[PDB]
Amino acid sequence: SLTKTERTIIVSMWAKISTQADTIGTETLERLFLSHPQTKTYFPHFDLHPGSAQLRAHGSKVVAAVGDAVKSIDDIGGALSKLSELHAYILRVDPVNFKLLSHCLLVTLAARFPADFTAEAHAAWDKFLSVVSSVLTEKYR
Amino acid sequence: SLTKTERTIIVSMWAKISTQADTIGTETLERLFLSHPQTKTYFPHFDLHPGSAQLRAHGSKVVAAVGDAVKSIDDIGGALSKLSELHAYILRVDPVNFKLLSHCLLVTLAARFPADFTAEAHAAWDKFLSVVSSVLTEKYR
Amino acid sequence: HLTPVEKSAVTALWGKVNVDEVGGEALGRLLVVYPWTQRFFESFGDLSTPDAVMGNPKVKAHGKKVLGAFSDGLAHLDNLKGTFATLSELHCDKLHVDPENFRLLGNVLVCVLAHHFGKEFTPPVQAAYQKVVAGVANALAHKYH
Amino acid sequence: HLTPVEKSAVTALWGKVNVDEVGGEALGRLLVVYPWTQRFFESFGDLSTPDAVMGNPKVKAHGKKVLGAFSDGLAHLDNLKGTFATLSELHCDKLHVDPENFRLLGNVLVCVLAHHFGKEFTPPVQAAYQKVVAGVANALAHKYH
Ligand code: HEM
Ligand code: HEM
Ligand code: HEM
Ligand code: HEM
Repeated sequence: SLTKTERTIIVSMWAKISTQADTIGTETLERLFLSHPQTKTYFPHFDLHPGSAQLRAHGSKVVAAVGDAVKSIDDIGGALSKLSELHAYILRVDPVNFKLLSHCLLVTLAARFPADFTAEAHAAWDKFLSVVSSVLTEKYR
Repeated sequence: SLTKTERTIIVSMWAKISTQADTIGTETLERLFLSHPQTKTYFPHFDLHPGSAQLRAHGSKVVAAVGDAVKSIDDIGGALSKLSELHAYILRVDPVNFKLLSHCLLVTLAARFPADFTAEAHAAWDKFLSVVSSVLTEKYR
Repeated sequence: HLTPVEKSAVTALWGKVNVDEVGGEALGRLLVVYPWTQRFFESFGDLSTPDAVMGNPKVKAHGKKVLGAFSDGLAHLDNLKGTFATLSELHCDKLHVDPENFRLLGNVLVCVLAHHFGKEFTPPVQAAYQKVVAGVANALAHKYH
Repeated sequence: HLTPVEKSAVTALWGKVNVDEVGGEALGRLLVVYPWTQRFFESFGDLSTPDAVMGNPKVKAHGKKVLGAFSDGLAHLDNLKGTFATLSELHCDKLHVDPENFRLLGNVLVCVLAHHFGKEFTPPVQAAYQKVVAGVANALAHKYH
């Protein structure tokens, strides 16, 4: 869970993200796949070249799920249980990969909303994305 | 939390560990500090050279704590409460270091009890030490 | 290593970096985002709040030094280990810093470059800077013993 | 890299390893300790329980091939990247293995050597073997793209 000053920065930054959700998703994944190409091993049949329709479509879903976490921020694990089964049991994504994606979303947010991306906002988002990542990750791995 | 059969393996091996607790703790730490020297950064005022009496003494305390978790194997987080507060709130030990120690303890057990260290016992121990490591680490870090 | 495109790109953007500000901004963020790192700079004073940290004159002056060390590495990509040997011994022998922390500072610096350059800090430019900050972290952890 | 002491110690002990079994023991333990790794070997048959894995002939045969690759690495410690390029491309392009997994097999191999050598697998001997497996892991992840 997060604190008041944190939950409110999350909710408040989300308002800004929502109107550019599609491009934030796409950019987050392009940064990820180009900076840490080994993460592509989890998408063997996807075309993950920059600009691809498939990468773009996936980026929209990822940011939309972050939205689900923000909506049910008081109970993220509850809201993401199906996605959690998908990422833990089904796909067995190694925990390290979530850190790589989270960092790329922070990079994207910092470049997109420089004024709202204070050290304090950066801290609340790093913490929020760590909660999201733990939820999606196979416990104890 | 562990399976019933897994807990059985942990309990049975702990009986063998207990009579050699002191050298198991010491060997575990010598393996750690020699294989992963960077872990020594958390012990600025310790003499951590092989054979050091200070290294031997810390090792006995590590193995004793593992012992407490085994005693309360059905409520690990509860039993290690104070130790958890120490490594998280006060020491702020990065999570990667627990994996390094866990691996060195496994190596120690594999060399000391070869007949009991089957693939099944190896898996039970890897899982038990992952629960112990998670209970001892700052959540989400 | 770094390709002509990557090397030229990171060098060109580095020329536009405010050297009295970026370093302190990166160190400040590290202390705020990863609170535990405050323990290594207790002589710095009040770091009890995000504003305290970001306004701290000491956070900023030390940050300038860290920024300077990064500039040196950027000038010595092919010999980062030789370039960071002394700082590495310093961080291991005197400061006792878990080198896992170097990665965090690198990530935070990457966020600061993105924060300042915005659209210009494209994904391929970030990928180039990720190689540099990983290379510097590696070199700084190299003389640990 | 590896000092004269470390390189001679890993070379000496490796000469005592049963090449028809150690690799199969390490692959088997990987599949049992880290069950998700079974997804990559579905064609191997029954890997449903610890006994099924440790008695599976395909596990033992592929493990002999993995052990063979480590022996090659041990014979070319100064050029692991070139030595593992082809395998690196295979694990990336055809097998899609997250390289984070290579560290797990390396660690299980170290446990198997400890298991077989007992007292002889001293802490300094292990430290030398860790450099080798980290090196092999890094080389095998080098051609990913
Ligand atoms: C903040 C963390 C992340 C979120 C919020 C997230 C969200 C999503 C969503 C929404 C789906 C679509 C599921 C569906 O439509 O049924 C999904 C699928 C997937 N995600 Fe994640 N994910 C995250 C991290 C990761 C990471 C770090 C990796 C691995 C690098 C990953 C690998 C996958 C894969 C392989 C799929 C399935 C794609 C397919 O074959 O259809 N995810 N994810
Ligand atoms: C299974 C994991 C571990 C267990 C069970 C464990 C257990 C213990 C215990 C019982 C103590 C003594 C506390 C006391 O005297 O009250 C201790 C102290 C400490 N531990 Fe751990 N520990 C583990 C992992 C780690 C790791 C991974 C690190 C960092 C590399 C570490 C760093 C410390 C430090 C620095 C101290 C305080 C030492 C001193 O100043 O005396 N521990 N640990
Ligand atoms: C990875 C990039 C890093 C670089 C390039 C860097 C660079 C430097 C340099 C050049 C100095 C100052 C030397 C001088 O004054 O002449 C120094 C000192 C110091 N660094 Fe680092 N450092 C890094 C990471 C870290 C991290 C992450 C920590 C701690 C969490 C840290 C803690 C310290 C401390 C405590 C000092 C001494 C500060 C003082 O009391 O004056 N550094 N570093
Ligand atoms: C880090 C150590 C590793 C080494 C040195 C290694 C070595 C090899 C070698 C020599 C081949 C055999 C090719 C042949 O028979 O000609 C191979 C194939 C293969 N490897 Fe790896 N490997 C490593 C780790 C991994 C990991 C961790 C996984 C999976 C989690 C994996 C999955 C595969 C698969 C699925 C095959 C194809 C097996 C088959 O269907 O025949 N490898 N590996």
